[PDB]
Amino acid sequence: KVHGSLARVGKVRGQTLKVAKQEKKKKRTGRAKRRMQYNRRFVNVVPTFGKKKGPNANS
Amino acid sequence: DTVTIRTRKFMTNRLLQRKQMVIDVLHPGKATVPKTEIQEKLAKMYKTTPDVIFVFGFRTHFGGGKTTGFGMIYDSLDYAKKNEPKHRLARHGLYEKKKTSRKQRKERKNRMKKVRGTAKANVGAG
Amino acid sequence: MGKCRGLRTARKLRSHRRDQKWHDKQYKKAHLGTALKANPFGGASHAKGIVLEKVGVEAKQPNSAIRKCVRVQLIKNGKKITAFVPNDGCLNFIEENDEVLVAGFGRKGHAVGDIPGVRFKVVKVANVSLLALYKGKKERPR
Amino acid sequence: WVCRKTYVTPRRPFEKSRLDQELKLIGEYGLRNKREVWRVKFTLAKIRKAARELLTLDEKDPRRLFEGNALLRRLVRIGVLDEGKMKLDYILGLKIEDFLERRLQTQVFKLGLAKSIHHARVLIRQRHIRVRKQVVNIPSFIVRLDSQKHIDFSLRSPYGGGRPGRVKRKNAKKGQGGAGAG
RNA sequence: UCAGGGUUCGAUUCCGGAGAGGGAGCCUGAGAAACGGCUACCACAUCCAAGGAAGGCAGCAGGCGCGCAAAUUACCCACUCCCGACCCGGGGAGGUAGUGACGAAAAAUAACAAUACAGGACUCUUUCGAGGCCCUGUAAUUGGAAUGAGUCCACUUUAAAUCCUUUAACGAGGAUCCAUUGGAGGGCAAGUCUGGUCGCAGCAGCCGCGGUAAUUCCAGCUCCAAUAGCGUAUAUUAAAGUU
Repeated sequence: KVHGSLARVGKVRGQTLKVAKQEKKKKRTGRAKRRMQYNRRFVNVVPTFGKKKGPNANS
Repeated sequence: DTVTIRTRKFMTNRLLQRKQMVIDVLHPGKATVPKTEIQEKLAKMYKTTPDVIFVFGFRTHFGGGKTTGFGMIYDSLDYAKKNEPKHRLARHGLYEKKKTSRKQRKERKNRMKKVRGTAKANVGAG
Repeated sequence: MGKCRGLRTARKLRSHRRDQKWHDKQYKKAHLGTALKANPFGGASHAKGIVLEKVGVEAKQPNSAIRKCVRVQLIKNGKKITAFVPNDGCLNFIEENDEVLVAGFGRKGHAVGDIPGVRFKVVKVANVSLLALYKGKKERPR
Repeated sequence: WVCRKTYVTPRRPFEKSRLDQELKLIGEYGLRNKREVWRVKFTLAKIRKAARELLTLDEKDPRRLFEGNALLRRLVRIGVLDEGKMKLDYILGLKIEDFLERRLQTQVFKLGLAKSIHHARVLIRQRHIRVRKQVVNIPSFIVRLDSQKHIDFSLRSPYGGGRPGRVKRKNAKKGQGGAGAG
């Protein structure tokens, strides 16, 4: 149902849970962020048979 | 330290009665020493004694190792004392300034403007 | 093709082009200035006004929603503009009979999305952004 | 007073093909951003434009001679071009990577004392090298051909003669106030 | 901005012109129809013992107002030049500092070994397996090494000072000496992951997402782009052989 009118704003954001798991780990900047990006993609060297994988996959 | 004073493009500037060169200085593990110390060594390289020597400039390059300035050497005192911009004479004292700050001049001037005949009150008196 | 290619026909070219340029839509708005006179803006990127009162604005089909706009009168013209309010719960951070700062959508004359009759949106309530009100890194100054 | 830009942005915002080339090029030489890449490619494409004029000018025009002669000298003086070539056609055979070989950080690594290229950039900035007599802090020196036989470490550093750092002399004072009096 | 041909802008540091609240008249001088000169009218505004008198910041600062929209009632004639009867005097011209993410250039935010797993050329072995090399991240702690960011005596800078460069003494173990701004359905580089909502709330330049199994909403985690910058609105050029 919807009870207490559907014109009401703040609805979806005021009934959602608020949680976090904020970092303790410090991320890199500038030079080293590119260094890891280079090595992790190309100089590993893992790749195998034709696949769709992407650099993300939480599936 | 042990430091080197080294010439560069001398001129015998007869019209102003002085000798102007560049003060090219090398310093090994240090750089940027007092200007007073520099003119001592130049005193005992042309035997003109250090009260008619005047130097200024002296910007020091990165990492030290060199500094370069500009120096005059007058033949006599009175040729310096006459020619010389005032602040360079007062740089190692023999002259001052006063005068006195700025402003107290202009506000007095406009008050002097609005009297005639007698302005001796405003010159002393406000 | 199908047109003069003389050697002394500079006049017949440069007078023809100066006429047939006015049939273009864009050119005809820029140079008559009827744009300026008709708009509630002076050509300024933003503008400032004072709230008149909240409204609810229905959506165009297929979509059905209520979009919670405002209606505002301006400082320097006194004419009225109907302006959208962004993200959820930001309506509450706008209070009636205060000043606001408006801005166009990003289509430069035309009504955007499924909402009709709205051509403007709202960015700052009172020297404070809708972002910092929404996110919670600032608070109402009153 | 007078200011101008030294780089340009790509016309396309994204393109899988382009991004990989710019990434892998930055990986080799230890560059910080693409702004350090596009800078090089602006200068190169500028030189490629000037050359593209003179080839279309009449052979033995005085403008064509004096420009080309003094131009190619400069390309040889930095060492991106040989004098066994010495004509304008080889300007168009020049490309991006040859420049980057003459970068300071590249020459430290290639012909001197370093670990990986990522190390060598840090040595340049922390004032442990010189070029003939002169300290530098700029890894984008681009290095003239004559000055490659004068790349040396610095004469005041813990690397070679000169005073130690504050990690060593700290630990030396741990022998006197950390375990000698504390 | 741009292949060629063009298009758009030019209040604004150089040169020329016009004007000092709006109009008109005029004195002086070689030069002015001058406004840091004058007279009158008109519009304003100030003082007054009400008899009278005095004024023009589109000069530098500063205030009110107007708006989306813009700095110190600072220091100084040393430089650069100008003015005078003058080598000496004066100059808010001009120089110096303050405010300053308009904009431009430079380039830090951790580099190197130990152990630990991990990959493949290489070697031995029928293979299994083992050795070993080149490197990779990644865990675990660390270890050695380095430096300015800051703090800061001295010198230097200059009219006097600041800044910069130069140099004492302090100054890095990652928990802090903390990089953010946007995005992840397609256009367009990156999630048919988990929780909540259920055509409601919202997102969406465009095409479209939400009606209880949401790859697009609200959050978490992860990933992508650019990076000391990034987003948004508006004018305008290229894209447009859609002038």
